[PDB]
Amino acid sequence: MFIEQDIQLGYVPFPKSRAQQYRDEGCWKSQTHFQLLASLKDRFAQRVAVIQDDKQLTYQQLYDYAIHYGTYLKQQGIRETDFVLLQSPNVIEVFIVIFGLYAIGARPVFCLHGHGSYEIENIARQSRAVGFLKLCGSANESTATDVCEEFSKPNFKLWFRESIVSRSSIEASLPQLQGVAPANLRAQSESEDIAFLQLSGTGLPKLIPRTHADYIYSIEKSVDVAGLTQDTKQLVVLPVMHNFCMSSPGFLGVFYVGGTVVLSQLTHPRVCFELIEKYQIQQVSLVPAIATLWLNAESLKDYDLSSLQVVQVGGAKLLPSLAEQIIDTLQVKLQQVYGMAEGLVNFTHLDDSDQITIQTQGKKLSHLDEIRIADQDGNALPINAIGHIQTRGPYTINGYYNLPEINQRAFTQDGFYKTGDIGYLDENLNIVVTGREKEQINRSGEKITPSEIEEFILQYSVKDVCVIGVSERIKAIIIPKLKNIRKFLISKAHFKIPDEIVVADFK
Ligand SMILES: Nc1ncnc2c1ncn2[C@@H]1O[C@H](COS(=O)(=O)NC(=O)c2ccccc2O)[C@@H](O)[C@H]1O
Repeated sequence: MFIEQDIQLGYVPFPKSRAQQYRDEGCWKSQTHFQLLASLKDRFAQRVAVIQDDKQLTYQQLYDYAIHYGTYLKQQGIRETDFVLLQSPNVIEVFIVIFGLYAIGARPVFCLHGHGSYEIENIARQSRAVGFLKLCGSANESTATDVCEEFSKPNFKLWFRESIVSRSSIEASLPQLQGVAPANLRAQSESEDIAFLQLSGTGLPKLIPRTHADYIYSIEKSVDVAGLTQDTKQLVVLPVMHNFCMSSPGFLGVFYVGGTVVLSQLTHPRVCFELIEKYQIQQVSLVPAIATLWLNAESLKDYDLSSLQVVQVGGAKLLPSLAEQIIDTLQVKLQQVYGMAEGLVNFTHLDDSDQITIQTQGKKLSHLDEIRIADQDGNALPINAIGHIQTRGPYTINGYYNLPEINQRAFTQDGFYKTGDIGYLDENLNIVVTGREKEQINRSGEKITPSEIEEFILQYSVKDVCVIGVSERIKAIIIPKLKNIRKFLISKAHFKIPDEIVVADFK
């Protein structure tokens, strides 16, 4: 509907032919995030959707509160297609604010709890957001206005600044709803319109526009490969604003099948063990550093963790020995997940042998996912060859939002997203992530982002550049189309200019 305006505002859409294929093969469906919630309330009304301390929401209550909060937002002047920044810890009112935004067609911009005002400020400008919503776990935290008082330049267009303090009951956390009669809220957005912006995972974060249809599709596929059912009890320890926690399979997957999410503000081992034993949790998603915390907690022996069935681990390199240790100590099926907020997610399978779950990051979600392992010159590589992992598919973005200069470098000519990861596809077509394309260079004690230097060098006539380190020292491989490179760089951080520099191939 609004795709005309969005394209003019920075959105890069799916190419018309690919979009039609994802329609006809039954990937993209016709439900927005909020219409999906309305149908979950239709099917699972009185089931508990979310639990946090002494607070809980059934699917019915979540729908009502969301409707009530959307009506509030509308009354305060928030409108459809507006971007609203959302920053929140792992608190239960976050689910009311997310679907409240979806109820009026507003678009969340999911900000990790922890991003300072320096990040919020750039995120707010790049997205042209009109609102900042900051959920706080306590009253001693910085409010939305507090963060905005730290901007380096005023942001007049960000006029909605509101903080929710999570309290001992939902009703007390949301007093602004008292003077509001719930509406009959009609959003005009279609499932192929932009639902939200995510942030990528170095420097200033880039905005990732995801549509309803493409995100709900990835969630449905993750629901299948994680094997979620309406009896699934999932512990949420990762930050709720993170793509992994949201959808892989995340809390939305649990909502999708009518299960129960159990929300912990804390990752501390004892707290999580207590919750697992108390609620008989069957699944949890972790990153390797949380798994290490857990496998080395002396509290381990002290709790009944027998209900545990499946542990997702993703987000960073998982050493096979630590994957092995997770299976043994916790006595679960390990499910490795190699995903990115930009799109593609890969899962190992529940019927995969332990060895597969120990050695690989599994298989793409969709049969329409395309994974290219590219050599240094862009050419596709065969099975068991390490190279640059690039991808394109029915839920993978085609451009970062309102970032045309970065987009020209982050996607191939034919539209493959360049993950920055290296690895290979093995005999079973399981992907194995071995490392990063450009690790940061450690020159005389300082850390430098190679892509940060390539970008400036691309503005020289530069046709291709790859910056790497030898000896600790910074070298710039150039493809045509030293003193002058550095001179030009000083023209625009001294400790980053190359120490040596022009070949034809190997980028
Ligand atoms: N199993 C893994 N083994 C090694 N490395 C991994 C990795 N999983 C991510 N990475 C690295 O993390 C980048 C993405 O970062 S992310 O936007 O935060 N999204 C996530 O981590 C994420 C994780 C699970 C599901 C959805 C997600 O979105 C990737 O490019 C790669 O470099």
